[PDB]
Amino acid sequence: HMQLTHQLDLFPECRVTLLLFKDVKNAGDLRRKAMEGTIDGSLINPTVIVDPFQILVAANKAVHLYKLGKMKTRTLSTEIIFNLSPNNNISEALKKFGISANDTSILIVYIEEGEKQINQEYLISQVEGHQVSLKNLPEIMNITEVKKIYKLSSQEESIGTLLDAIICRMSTKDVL
Amino acid sequence: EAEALAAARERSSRFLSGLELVKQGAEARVFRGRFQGRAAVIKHRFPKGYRHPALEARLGRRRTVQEARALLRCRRAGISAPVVFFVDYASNCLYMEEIEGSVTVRDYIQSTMETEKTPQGLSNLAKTIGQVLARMHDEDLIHGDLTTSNMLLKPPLEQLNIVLIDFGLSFISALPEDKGVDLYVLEKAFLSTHPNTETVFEAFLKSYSTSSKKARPVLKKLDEVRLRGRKR
Ligand SMILES: C[C@@]1(N2C(=O)c3ccc(C(=O)O)cc3C2=O)CCC(=O)NC1=O
Repeated sequence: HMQLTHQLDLFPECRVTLLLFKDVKNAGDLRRKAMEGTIDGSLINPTVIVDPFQILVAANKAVHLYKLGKMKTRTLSTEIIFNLSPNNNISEALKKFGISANDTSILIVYIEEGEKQINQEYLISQVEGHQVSLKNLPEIMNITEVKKIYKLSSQEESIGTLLDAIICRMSTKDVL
Repeated sequence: EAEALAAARERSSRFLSGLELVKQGAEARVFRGRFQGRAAVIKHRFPKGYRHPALEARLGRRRTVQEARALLRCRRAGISAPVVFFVDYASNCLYMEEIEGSVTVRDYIQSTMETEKTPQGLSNLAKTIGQVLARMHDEDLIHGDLTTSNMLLKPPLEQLNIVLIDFGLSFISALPEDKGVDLYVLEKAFLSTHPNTETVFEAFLKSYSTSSKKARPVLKKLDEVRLRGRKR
């Protein structure tokens, strides 16, 4: 039950905080609240996250386009999720990389800028789940489906990790 | 928009303030650092006050855009090349994985020919270069600027792990005349920087032609480009 927070290297005014929960019962109520804006942060499918680096790269590109006003989506917390998809289909990206009604483990990512902080004790209070530390993230992540949803290769694993092949389509999809 | 963009290029400059400069060219500066806990290298294509900021704008963008798709194309193809972490199109910076502890092929060849004293020792390296550029060209990806300093040797050195870098002038084409001209500039790169390494360029060429299935027409157009001096 410990957070993992990292400071954005190009925007050191910002920080990124990761909270992971197991045995969630109200994932459906949780999703409606994200579309409704009640809850703060991005609710992400942890099944397809191989390393916090995947989250930070997405966080970084989201703040960057947020601060330039040229985000491809609406909220910052929704641009984070989208930047995890290997395609540019916004609606497909947020079903497959968000959380869905019958999920039991969810990952919450939120960015605070400078002094403005998030009420992290009100945020956990909304999840009917057991907050576990992100060290537990490997035993939730499923490679069989990381490979499916990222379409990783024969050849791609031969020249590096699968995190590298993922990062390297996240970061170039805006140029086809 | 006009004000916010000045800010985004202003973080850029600040970020690179405290980084070690590792490569400098007419178009690009390359700084060494760390990016979210990973060993990274950042390639800035800086503007020069010398020309119209309208033309210079697109020149940075194209090189960066073209390098970004080229490194994606090589990762999905088993062609080893740096991973790209982030691409800032406001500043034309390119955040990519550092190839730690590597040495260029150019210094692997004026280091092996000052101790071995003969090019007879370089045919394994030539063999592997033929294999690397064959599978690159076999996906119709033209490098655009092949030299022995845009190929790195990842440790351990003994196994000759070639990493290609610097794809700003790269482009897609299945034309053998384009693959032919791509090998010609590497040939002239050997000639200018590495004297008496001519025997090394077919251990390459013979390797290339047994490793790429469409190499016969490319070596007819290489010998036609060598006769002309250019493509036409
Ligand atoms: C010096 C070195 N390095 C890169 O990794 C690299 C990546 C891309 C480029 C490029 O031009 O696209 C250049 C370079 C470059 O020079 C290699 C040795 C080392 O240990 N660390 C480095 O940073």
